[PDB]
Amino acid sequence: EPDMISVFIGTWNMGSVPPPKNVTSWFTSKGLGKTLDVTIPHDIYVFGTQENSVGDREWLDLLRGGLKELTDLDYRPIAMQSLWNIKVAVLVKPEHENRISHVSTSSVKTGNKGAVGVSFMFNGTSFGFVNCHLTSGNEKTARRNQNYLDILRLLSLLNAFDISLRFTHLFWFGDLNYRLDMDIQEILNYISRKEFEPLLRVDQLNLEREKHKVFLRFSEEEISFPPTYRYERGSRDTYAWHKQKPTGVRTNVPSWCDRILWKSYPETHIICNSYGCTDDIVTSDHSPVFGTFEVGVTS
Ligand SMILES: [Cl-]
Repeated sequence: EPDMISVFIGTWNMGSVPPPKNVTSWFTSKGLGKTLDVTIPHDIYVFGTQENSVGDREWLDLLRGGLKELTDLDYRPIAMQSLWNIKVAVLVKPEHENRISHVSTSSVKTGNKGAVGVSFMFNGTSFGFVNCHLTSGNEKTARRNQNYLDILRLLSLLNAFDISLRFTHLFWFGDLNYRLDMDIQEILNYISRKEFEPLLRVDQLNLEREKHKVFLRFSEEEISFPPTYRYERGSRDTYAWHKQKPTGVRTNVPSWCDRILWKSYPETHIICNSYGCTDDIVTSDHSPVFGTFEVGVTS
């Protein structure tokens, strides 16, 4: 009977290391951006991650018990898919168990990079969740754009007919790994002034969307939080933008690598309540990103 449902899409690049004891902020959209700083539990939790070194059943344990400590409800996993260290998981309120149908998972390798995806039906309405890791490196904007198109065609979630038209609501999140077309100096000035707008005019992802090359007719909430990459581990005061190392020196300008985009159909409405990132979770050089939405469901 529920006309509306709240969905949580969380994306985090764990950075080849396990998570910490506490990850409440992430779950509850606490931190910076369009944030939620009662704590009422979401109808569905959907977790995407990119360099998650925790085992697949181990990892899903943490999610289940992290939600139990928070909500006091046994969220039950509907589906889960892994592709090396790229992993996604879809959990749901016990009561909503017998509304999920036609659940499907799939993966696509574009080494080590690609997409992991789940789709399913909630009553009448259909959903799609793609989680991905794309080609890294400031100048590799063409290869990412390829990655998208390959994931858009090759992902198996009516399948041998269309692509990003299959689902009522398609969310697409993860480490899209798109950078800023700017020199470190300005980037850092604009970050210290908390003036992200001039940097977003120049963000690669936005530039390719604006050139109608990738993510056609996709929507994204307006970013008002600092670039999620690349931090120094152990705090969030310091971008790790030019460390020297025996494995080479790497010149990474801070970027909004981590993103949540969606595409719905008309007359089927969906508002976005939260879209931000943490500031307390400091085990990875990425900061985890969250996004919460209210979504229309029918019989
Ligand atoms: Cl890499």
